[PDB]
Amino acid sequence: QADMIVAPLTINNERAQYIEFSKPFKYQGLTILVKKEIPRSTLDSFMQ
Amino acid sequence: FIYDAAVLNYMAGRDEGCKLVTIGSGKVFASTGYGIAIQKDSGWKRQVDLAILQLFGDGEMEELEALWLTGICHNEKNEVMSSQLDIDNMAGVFYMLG
Repeated sequence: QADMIVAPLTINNERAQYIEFSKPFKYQGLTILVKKEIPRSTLDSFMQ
Repeated sequence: FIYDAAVLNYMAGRDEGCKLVTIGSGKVFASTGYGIAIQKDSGWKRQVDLAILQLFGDGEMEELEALWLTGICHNEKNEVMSSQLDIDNMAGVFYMLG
């Protein structure tokens, strides 16, 4: 149903035994995304 | 000094006193990796490629980097080890009087 794939598609061992990739057009890796914390502030009166 | 990014990173990370740093904090401008130059139209190319891609899955490439390509200088940290005020640094104060 398709002749080529134009999308972000990582290359690994399982996919390379059936289809053929090319030279990567983007070098990257894996990372973790987490939610930031509230910076907050503690300064109200000079009696601190 | 303009050279390849896989060597200049290692030299900066293995230099005493942290007196050499890389512009852009590890910035590249023509991304092309290494490789093995097999003879053209060889029969070993497909078997070698599947072997290299296998090492990534098992995590056997990061261990090699940790064993060989590890440095000690923390050039990533930007905390400058103190500074000395000079005329150019202390220029606004005088021009306030100006």
